Amino acid sequence: ILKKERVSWKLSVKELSTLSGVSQTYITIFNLLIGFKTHIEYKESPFYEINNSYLDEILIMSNPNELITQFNEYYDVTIKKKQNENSKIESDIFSNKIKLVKGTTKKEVIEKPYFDLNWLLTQNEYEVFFDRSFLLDNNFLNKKHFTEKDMYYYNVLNDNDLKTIKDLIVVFLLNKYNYIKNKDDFFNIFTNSEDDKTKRDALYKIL
Amino acid sequence: MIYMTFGEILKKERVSWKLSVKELSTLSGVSQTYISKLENGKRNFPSLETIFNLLIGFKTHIEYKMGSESPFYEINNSYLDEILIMFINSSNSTISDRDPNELITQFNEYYDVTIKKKQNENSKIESDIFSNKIKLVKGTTKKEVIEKPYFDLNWLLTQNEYEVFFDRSFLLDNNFLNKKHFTEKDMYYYNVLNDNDLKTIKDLIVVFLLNKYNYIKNKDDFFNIFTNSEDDKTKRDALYKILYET
Amino acid sequence: MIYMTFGEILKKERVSWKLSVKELSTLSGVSQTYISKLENGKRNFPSLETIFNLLIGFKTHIEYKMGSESPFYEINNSYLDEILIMFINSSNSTISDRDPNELITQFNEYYDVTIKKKQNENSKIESDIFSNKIKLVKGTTKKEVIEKPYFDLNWLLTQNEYEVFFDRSFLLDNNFLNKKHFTEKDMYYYNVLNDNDLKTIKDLIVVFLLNKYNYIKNKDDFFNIFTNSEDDKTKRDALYKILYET
Amino acid sequence: ILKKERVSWKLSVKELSTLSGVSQTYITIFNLLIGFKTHIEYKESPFYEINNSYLDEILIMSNPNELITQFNEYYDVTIKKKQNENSKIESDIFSNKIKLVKGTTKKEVIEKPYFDLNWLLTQNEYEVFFDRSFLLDNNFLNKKHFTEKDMYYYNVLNDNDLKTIKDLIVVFLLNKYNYIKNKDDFFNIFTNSEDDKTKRDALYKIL
Amino acid sequence: TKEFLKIKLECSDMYAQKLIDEAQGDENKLYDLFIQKLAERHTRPAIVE
Amino acid sequence: TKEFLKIKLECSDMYAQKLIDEAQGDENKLYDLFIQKLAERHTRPAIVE
Amino acid sequence: KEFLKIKLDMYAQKQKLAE
Amino acid sequence: KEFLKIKLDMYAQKQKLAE
Repeated sequence: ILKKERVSWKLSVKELSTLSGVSQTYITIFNLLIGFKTHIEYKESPFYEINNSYLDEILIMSNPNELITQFNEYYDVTIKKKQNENSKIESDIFSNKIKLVKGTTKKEVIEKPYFDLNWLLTQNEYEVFFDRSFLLDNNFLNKKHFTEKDMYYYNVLNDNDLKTIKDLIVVFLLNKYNYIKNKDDFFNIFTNSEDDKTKRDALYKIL
Repeated sequence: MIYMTFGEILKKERVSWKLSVKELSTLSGVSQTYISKLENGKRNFPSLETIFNLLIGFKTHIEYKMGSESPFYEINNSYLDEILIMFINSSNSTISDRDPNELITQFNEYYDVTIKKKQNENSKIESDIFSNKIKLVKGTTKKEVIEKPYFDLNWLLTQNEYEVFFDRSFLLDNNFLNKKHFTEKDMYYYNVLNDNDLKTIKDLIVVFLLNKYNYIKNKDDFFNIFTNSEDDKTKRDALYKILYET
Repeated sequence: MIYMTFGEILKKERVSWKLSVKELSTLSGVSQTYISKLENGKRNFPSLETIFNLLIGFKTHIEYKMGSESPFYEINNSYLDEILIMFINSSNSTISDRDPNELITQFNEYYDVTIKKKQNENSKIESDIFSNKIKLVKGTTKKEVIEKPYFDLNWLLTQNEYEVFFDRSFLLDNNFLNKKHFTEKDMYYYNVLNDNDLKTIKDLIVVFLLNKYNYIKNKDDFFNIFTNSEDDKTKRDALYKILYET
Repeated sequence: ILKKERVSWKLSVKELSTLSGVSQTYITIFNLLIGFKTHIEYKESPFYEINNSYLDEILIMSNPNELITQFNEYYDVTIKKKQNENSKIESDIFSNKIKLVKGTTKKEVIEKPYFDLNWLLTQNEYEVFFDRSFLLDNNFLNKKHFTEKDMYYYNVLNDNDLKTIKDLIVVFLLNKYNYIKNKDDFFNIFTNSEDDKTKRDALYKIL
Repeated sequence: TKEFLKIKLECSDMYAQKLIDEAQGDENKLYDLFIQKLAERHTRPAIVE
Repeated sequence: TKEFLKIKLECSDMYAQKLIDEAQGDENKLYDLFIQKLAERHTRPAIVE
Repeated sequence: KEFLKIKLDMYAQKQKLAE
Repeated sequence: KEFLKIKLDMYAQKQKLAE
């Protein structure tokens, strides 16, 4: 159990099983620490300066530069080992055909990119529902005779609405962040083995 | 004169509405393979039930396009009746009794017993329907029960279980490019929407939807009323109460 | 029985629609002072023109509330006629000819010659109207020509001439509170919307409006047609072409 | 004329007349420099560090700490002199009953706060128009007989729309920036003579 | 009946009567008309903060 | 006439005919009906970037 | 005074609520 | 090479386009 920071960050036995190791058997050691590295990072100029140093303390944490240059080596092995397992499905990861669990780079690829908002709005294969709290019939009051589509699926968003929603969302996103014209180039310029400062000045130009 | 065969009329109407074979297959009880054949003439003029299945396919597509509202509900009927008359007075037609009004009345009978059955089967997965645990094919009533509600724009924006992606395009969620150091699989997934953004979006949607469309306080009472077999006039009277408080 | 005076009926109808005196004054040709008096009884039963002005006031307010659409256009008329009949059969009424159908027909005549005049005067400041260079009183047609279009939500969001404020509440446009030094009159005006924000807002509005309401390619042709005196049936036929391309 | 940076920032003879001095007579000297101090600032951690230093060069700029501590004194006089003229209309400036010209603290107070977006949407006195490009009638197709309101003012936004617009705008603003509950306290805590670092740690608490 | 039309639609009693008197007899016609205007008035109040 | 209904409303010719045949004679009734469905189809394409 | 460990062992052990 | 004076005498003389 050691210094139980699992609870001090609010985690569980089915959460750390997915993150790293555990395997539905809470009580190898090197591996489990990874399941809290990106967690501080998800949950900048002055931050990352003291984010590493926060988990560096725990490295020390019965039952220095000792582990600062020994465990930190194991990081660079297992991230490039899985990144070579990620290069074997890179098309799935660009198309977004993947179940990325919240603050969790544990994955499982799927036939259609279900969890892409911009896919769901901009696709003509399947009906898109909303809450059962909205009557989206529009000509409801002029329907003296109801079909099965009326009865069970009065909650379906129509094309005119699906397009209005998508255009609100991107009008919004365009205000806060910046657009990436070269979708594939930007993705491939970062998914490579090259150093953080290498592509730093390269990506900026694209923008 | 030269009069078209059943197959030639099926194709004429099918392509008029810009339907593919799969599209009409999925709309009707008829297989992709048998439709094509009936249009060629490799299989012989069909049973009155397949003519009825096919017309149901058309019905649950002209209603999707033109609308099932009061004026167009009738116009949709008179049209389906007209298409029905045509298949009956086809060049290669094998139907003995060529009475319009009977065959119309048969077709309406066949839809009523059909929808009663299609209601009764929907009532067996009632929960899965209402909870939106259904894959539903655009422009059709053809449903497939699924694990979750993946095709519910609200359920996606709601859950924090999985990370919700946006097209890799307006995908610069790292508004703070002050970071000179880049994280483990941070540049891999730089599209994901943060719980702030994902609920800034839900807000914008509902504010919009609240303006256009009626809100339903009794999600469950509304659904129970709508879905149950009951005189449409009794039904709509009952639904109007729920909505507008009457 | 005890039957109400004209003044007592004027008040009854005026308060039924939750109108103040100023509100009915502004809607009618009648002064704030003379209305009050007519309701008291300090001035005597009035001329048929003031009864007509007052009813115009009601007309251009029941239309604002109930709507001037096809069913309610008639119901609005039968109501105004009924109110007209009442003022005529008042206890202190001095009207000789107590013929319903004449007095109705007079009132309609009086509105037609009135609107012709109100059109002809609008045609003199035509440009000022169309360019939205008008102060317009909520729930009324009462217009005041102004320097600019200040009451055009689009014109405000458009111009970069003046800084556009938001209520001092969601007013933290300095998203970057990294600044340890504060500028000359920067904390005074920390509400102003930046040209990015002000046109992020225009976008959101038009995307919404485009979804609900018809867009007009020929802003000028539409306006010219609508505003000109012409048989309403000829007019609406002409307007429908412009909009929907017919 | 000297080093004509008027043109290098794209200004004019009717723009500098309003900003400072000029008086429709382009060719006292100390005063006009003010009409370019806030201009670099409108058009942060690393910026203000080198914004001042940019106009400090121009102080030097024929026909040191010489003017760094002499002209910079004239700044603190004329800004507290007008700030005592601004305290005489502070109610107008909080209510937003003021014509603040773009990147220009030249003012003129007005009877109703016309240039407040949130006022225009949330006021029941005057009709609010939009472009002449939108037919906002809704029951237009069911109007066989047209009124004057129909004909000349088919472009009026109705209450249901004015409220939807306001709620989109604030749902948006709530995402980017933070809300100030104490509207009057926040305004008065900054409109005072006290030093920039004084209220720096005081305002943060409010948030 | 009349008083429900008054409150819901926000008209007068005299106007509520004229509203009934036209499409009179037909309860369903009067009802449909009622419900039509009642759907126009939307939930414009949204969850503001 | 028929071919304009076809293209605009996006129906078939047979369906365009049945659309005319009901409310037939009354050009204005058929016209009103036409324009009604034509206003439903909104400018959903907006100025995206 | 543990005014950060409840507002946001490790992190406590050493613009977070400005978001 | 005057690649800032056109992208954004004084300022030229000495996250601006990241907005």
